[PDB]
Amino acid sequence: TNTGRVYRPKDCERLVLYLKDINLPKLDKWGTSTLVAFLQQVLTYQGF
Amino acid sequence: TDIKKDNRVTTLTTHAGIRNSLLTILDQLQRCQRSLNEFLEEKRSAFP
Repeated sequence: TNTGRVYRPKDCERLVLYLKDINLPKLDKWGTSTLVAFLQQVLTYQGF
Repeated sequence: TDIKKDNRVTTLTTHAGIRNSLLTILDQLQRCQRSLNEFLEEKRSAFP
């Protein structure tokens, strides 16, 4: 589209990513997982 | 049922990805034909 390339679910309307486990990924030595930081980026800014 | 809701003819251009629904329904009907071969030969042996 306009304003940058985008992803859209094929042949459906509401794609659902069902993440199985959230406690289980790995901290670094400060306390911040890159996974939960990435999903924070997505659920706040709708992109990456 | 959704055609019963809106009967404007260009709504089939704008449904929720009907193309694979139609092709898969056709393919499953072809397969139940291949299942019906045996019963067809039964009725052909019935009436000459």
